[PDB]
Amino acid sequence: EGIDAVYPSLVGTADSKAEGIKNYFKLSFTLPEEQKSRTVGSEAPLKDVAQALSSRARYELFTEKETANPAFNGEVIKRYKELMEHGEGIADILRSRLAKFLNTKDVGKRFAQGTEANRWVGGKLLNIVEQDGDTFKYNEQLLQTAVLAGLQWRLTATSNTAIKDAKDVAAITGIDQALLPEGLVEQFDTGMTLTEAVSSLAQKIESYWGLSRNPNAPLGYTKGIPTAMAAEILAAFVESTDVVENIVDMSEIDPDNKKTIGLYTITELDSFDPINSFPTAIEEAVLVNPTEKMFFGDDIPPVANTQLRNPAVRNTPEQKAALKAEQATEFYVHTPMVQFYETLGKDRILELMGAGTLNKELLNDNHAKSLEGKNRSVEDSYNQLFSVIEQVRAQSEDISTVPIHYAYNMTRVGRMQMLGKYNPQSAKLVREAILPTKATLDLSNQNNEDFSAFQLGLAQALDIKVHTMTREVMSDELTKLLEGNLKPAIDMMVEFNTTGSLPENAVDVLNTALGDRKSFVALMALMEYSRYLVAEDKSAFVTPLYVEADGVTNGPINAMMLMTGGLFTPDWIRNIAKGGLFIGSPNKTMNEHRSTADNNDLYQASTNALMESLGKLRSNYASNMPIQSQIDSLLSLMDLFLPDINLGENGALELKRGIAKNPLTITIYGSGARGIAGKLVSSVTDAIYERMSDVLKARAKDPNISAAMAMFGKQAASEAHAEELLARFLKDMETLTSTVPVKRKGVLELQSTGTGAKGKINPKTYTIKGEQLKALQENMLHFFVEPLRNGITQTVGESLVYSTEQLQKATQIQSVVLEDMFKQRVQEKLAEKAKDPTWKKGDFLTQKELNDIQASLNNLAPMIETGSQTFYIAGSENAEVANQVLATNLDDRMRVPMSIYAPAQAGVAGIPFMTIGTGDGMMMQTLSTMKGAPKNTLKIFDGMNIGLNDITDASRKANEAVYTSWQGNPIKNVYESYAKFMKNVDFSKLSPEALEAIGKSALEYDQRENATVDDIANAASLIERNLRNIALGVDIRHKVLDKVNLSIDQMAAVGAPYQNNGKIDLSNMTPEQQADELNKLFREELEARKQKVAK
DNA sequence: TCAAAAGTTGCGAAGCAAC
Repeated sequence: EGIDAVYPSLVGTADSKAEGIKNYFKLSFTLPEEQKSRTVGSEAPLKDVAQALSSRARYELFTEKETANPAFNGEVIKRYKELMEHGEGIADILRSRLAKFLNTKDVGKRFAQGTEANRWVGGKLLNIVEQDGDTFKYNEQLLQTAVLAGLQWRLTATSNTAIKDAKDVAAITGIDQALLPEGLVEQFDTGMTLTEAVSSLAQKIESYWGLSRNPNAPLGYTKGIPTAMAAEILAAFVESTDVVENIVDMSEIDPDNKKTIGLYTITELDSFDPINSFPTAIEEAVLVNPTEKMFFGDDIPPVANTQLRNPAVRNTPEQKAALKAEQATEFYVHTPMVQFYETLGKDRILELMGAGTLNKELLNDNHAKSLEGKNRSVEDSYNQLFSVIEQVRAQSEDISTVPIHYAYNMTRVGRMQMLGKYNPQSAKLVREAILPTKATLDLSNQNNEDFSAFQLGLAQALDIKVHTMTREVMSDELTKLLEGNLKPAIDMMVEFNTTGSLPENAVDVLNTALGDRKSFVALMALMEYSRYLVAEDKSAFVTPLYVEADGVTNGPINAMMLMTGGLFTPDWIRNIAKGGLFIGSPNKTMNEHRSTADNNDLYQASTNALMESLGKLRSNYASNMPIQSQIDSLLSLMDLFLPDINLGENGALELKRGIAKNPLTITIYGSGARGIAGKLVSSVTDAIYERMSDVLKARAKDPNISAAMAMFGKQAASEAHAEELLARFLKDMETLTSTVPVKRKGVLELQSTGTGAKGKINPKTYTIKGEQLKALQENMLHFFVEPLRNGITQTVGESLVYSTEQLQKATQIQSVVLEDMFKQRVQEKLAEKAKDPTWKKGDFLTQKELNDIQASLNNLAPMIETGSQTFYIAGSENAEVANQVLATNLDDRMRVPMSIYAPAQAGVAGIPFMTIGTGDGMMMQTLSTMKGAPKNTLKIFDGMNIGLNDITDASRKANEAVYTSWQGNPIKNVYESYAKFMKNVDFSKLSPEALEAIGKSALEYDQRENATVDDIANAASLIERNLRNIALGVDIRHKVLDKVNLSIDQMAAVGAPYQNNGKIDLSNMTPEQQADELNKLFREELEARKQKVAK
């Protein structure tokens, strides 16, 4: 009588083994102990809620609160009266759609005679209907509560959607990642797919119903009934033009595939709509514990219990203390920046910091697609920021004294991420209007220690490398700028402060003054400096300007220290000092290192190594004229359209550090050679398309110009020079796209593809795609990426790349077994339910049964524990296991497959998990919970913003967190889990397909052709012993380094290093002598451990 | 390379065939 008394008129009995029609709504949901929604028990939820939104007094009575939100004023109330009236029209559409369903093919007649039409995939919505004479009808309470959830979804769905990159789009369309056409990635980010639109809508409907799931009920009904309602509601929104549905077929570009995907977009509201100032009135009136809201003053967000997108993993007690600390920080609004934005306007913001207005006639088709993509990001963040200001402004008269709190969560890689899409952590436009930092400096004298802190904030914002020069040098360079190029822009800003108006040529003045330093933080620097000039009391200046303590190549430096074994080498000592680890130099900062000792970083060192490898490759084929010409053509082509590569008149090749930035970062994350080659070619093609646009522009100005001058005029001294460069571009393009190199027996041969690029170029429709793109990627892969990888390996060392190889092999093998066992166990269960008279194929399993299968995998160690973090590499949500439809709508459309939480193959994802989680992920967690942790800071990944009053103390603490995180042992954590897996595994019970996959990671090509199960088992145990040796070597290295004096300056902005107070002096020694001293301590530690085992 | 997942529709009432 718990749920059978609330809904007594629903069709069918509530017995799982009855004879007639059974009601699976009452067999799957139970009333909660304490109420969660205020719509349970009402008769007309659409009228009860609409009554509560008609006044301020009624809203407080319904919600049982002393005072409502101050933003709930008269204008918002009127806008909410039209929304409810619009919601009554959506309900009428749903009621009429059902009656049509029951009238076709006599579905209603058959269902009344005993046919179980409520168990079909397309008829699961018959479990919430009631009899009415000779026909059926909806249940008013359940239907109207679903419409209320639909109206709230229509207002906030867009701002909560996720971000899909090129990798995600490839998985949807099925095309290869490296050959994704132009504009396809950004097209899929405008709208939402069917799976993500229905799933997000279904979650809202279930929450508003306020019931609990039954653990012993099938997953096809506890998840299908809410989903069948979501598809019907979305169909009604399309009919009402509130949602636009678009169908895109992939056969127009790739004839091979036949996929046809549909995209949905929500019609947006006006930027001046009063409803944007308080868009969550419905949610807070229905849910006892709302989720979508904004927190002011003493409202502190709650702490989450499970990892983001990972319900099986719980946040450790140490990780929960970090979330609590970061959610207590108060954010404030900077009024002068907000007034500058609205006076400038949205159109002028796009012109300045975006692409401005676009003339599609005078642009290339591929160029114009990219330009439109960059305009959307700036416009979306502008609209989001100013909708927040409207809500903040109603709280009090002074907008700058209203505290703001934000909610965080733990990502699956161990990072702390803000919730939302456009927040201070993610959007750079919003970063300069909402700050947690503040200061009160004394700037009456220019020689004060407070003025030097003020200059450091301005210099860094204006793109000056403040961590490579001393304080006196930085001050000199800033003064040259403030009285040179930047003077006209500062003068305009001074007049704006006193008057409040801007000139008509504001964009021209800022573009001319800033130039290549243009950014959002560069505008704040001009605003703060011009505010200081006009101030009358300079001894108490209050500013929110900040200084960021960025990490110098945080990625590669972390990996080189956490995953290197064996003895010390003089090259490791030299290269590790470029990241900020100094041995034998007390109180040494990075400003002193770069100024006197070495002015190169890891990016510059790798480029120097690449040049050495390139010369070796060139001389290797000194007698191969066809090969030599192919290498020359590739380098000539990249010279024209890339600023980092230049060709001398004598053939000398000079490279800059720009080309080694992206490849070095992604090589650490385990990216293959094919990924780097695809990215490098993409940069070259983008520059080519931009050049074709200039041809169109020059032709319009003068239609009698020559082709060579219209394209290379800006880079040619005379007409003859332009003609020469045009010939090079034509010849190089046809050479690379005709013949490609193929590697076999270890040497390279030239093979003709027969698809050379010939014809006349059209500037409007010029495009490189298909077999022409693949030829370009083959030349770059075998002539530029292979030498590049050799150079990177030399700088980071061969010992580091050996640790990453074993790490990837162990995780891939373990994940393969976990996935195969999971599938093998759900098939045995489904074969037992086949003998159940009351079970129908399609209900799948229950939640209790799914937990039992997962709980049987605990002896294979699916999770890696470091003592303060937990990682689950193999977890995913795939629809392959279920392999059936969950629910459709009444029109036999919008079919949604069933997805469950099941393990999947890892691949190369093992390397990023350990490098990021135990690296900057662990360091930031330490920083928040350590003793005397800094306050009022914004902690971006591998960075931190600090107020001007405590730059010195907070920087020292930041270096101490880095030192603490450098004592971790990621290889030891993997070894402990892999040792337990090899103790309880049984290789003889694996499927033949799984055995082949294991052999691809544990055996060589010539040995895995006809391997047995004993060969695979034996080869897998050798990896276990390889991981044991690496972990022992890393452990000894950290103990030896703790005995000597060190200085840590990884965050190099300010110049405050941390000391490890060792008691062994390694000063006045060369790097060769220091390596000998450390190797002596390595052997003393090793011998002591071995004697302990013997004794 | 890490931070989620991925086609649509007739016929008949599940799952293959057509595009």
